[PDB]
Amino acid sequence: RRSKIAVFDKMWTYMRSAEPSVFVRTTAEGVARVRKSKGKYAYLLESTMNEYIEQRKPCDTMKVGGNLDSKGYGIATPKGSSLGTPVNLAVLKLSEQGVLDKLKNKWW
Amino acid sequence: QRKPCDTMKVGGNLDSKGYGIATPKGSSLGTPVNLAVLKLSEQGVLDKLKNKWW
Amino acid sequence: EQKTVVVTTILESPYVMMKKNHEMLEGNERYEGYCVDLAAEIAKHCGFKYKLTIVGDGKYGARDADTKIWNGMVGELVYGKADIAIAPLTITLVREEVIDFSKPFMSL
Amino acid sequence: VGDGKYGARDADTKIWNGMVGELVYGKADIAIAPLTITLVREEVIDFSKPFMSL
Repeated sequence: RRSKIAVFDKMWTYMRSAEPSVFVRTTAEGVARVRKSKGKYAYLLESTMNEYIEQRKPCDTMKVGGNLDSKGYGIATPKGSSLGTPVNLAVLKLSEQGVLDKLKNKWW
Repeated sequence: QRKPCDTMKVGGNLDSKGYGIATPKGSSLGTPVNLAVLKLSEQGVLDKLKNKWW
Repeated sequence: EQKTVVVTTILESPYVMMKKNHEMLEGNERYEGYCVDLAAEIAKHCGFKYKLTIVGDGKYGARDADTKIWNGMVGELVYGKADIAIAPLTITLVREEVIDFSKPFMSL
Repeated sequence: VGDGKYGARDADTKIWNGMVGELVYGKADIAIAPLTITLVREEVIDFSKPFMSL
């Protein structure tokens, strides 16, 4: 809705005018659609979940292309916590020595 | 994207990092700069600028 | 005297799952997955033991446009119930008004 | 920048040479460059959230 960009507006124009009902309310309703008209309905969601779903049975779904934007998760603390320095430093260390990468390799 | 366009990229990545704004510690600039930086990622300006050179 | 920090998080896959035998256990062993793993690597560099908790409403969190009440984990921090939040909370503009996120641990 | 380097911790002088020096010694007021973020900088200068992936 927000975009400046011609390609994204061109897509939104269809996605706001397509019929029958193109949107879905939940991840489950999406996955339940994508398996139906096989090859015909594409669906967009969080790339982490997109990669996750492929690794399970029936494996009949897979990722393509690449990311359109960059966002990220982070540790969160109350305002003015005394932990606001040690945790913030520590997260760097766990990334600089690949510990997070190892855990991702494990859990995916 | 430079002439003669004879290189080729390979798809993939091996790590993750990112550049960012920095200041002396305890400057009055600190929080208002940081709060400002996100808005330019929210309103997409950084993408249009990225196109404008790459 | 000593305090063990109240770790809080949200039910999400595979970020937080019940252990195989979660009916038969107390302490952190009731749970399995990514966040419970990461919390150990944080605490072992930040100097504490910790007790896990699940957020009451099962939602990440938002601010009511009407009452301007915060609900969800950010609100529970603002009202001082939980001590620290270790969850796939998306970093966004408005959330920086009330809590002091670290650098991100993973891009998406 | 004075001399074309981001700067690093000097060997056993413990000086901060290079561009980082322009902020650690207060010579300058703010930095805006591609500038890799790592523990050795986070001790002495703050950073915003990152504005770009790589």
